[PDB]
Amino acid sequence: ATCYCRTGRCATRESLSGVCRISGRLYRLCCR
Repeated sequence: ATCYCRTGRCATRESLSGVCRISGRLYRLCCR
């Protein structure tokens, strides 16, 4: 799977797969 740590929501073709953590804040991990 190929993934992005996103600032907003996942793209429609991506699925939320986890969270990314940056400086103690959570972001969506979105994968395809």
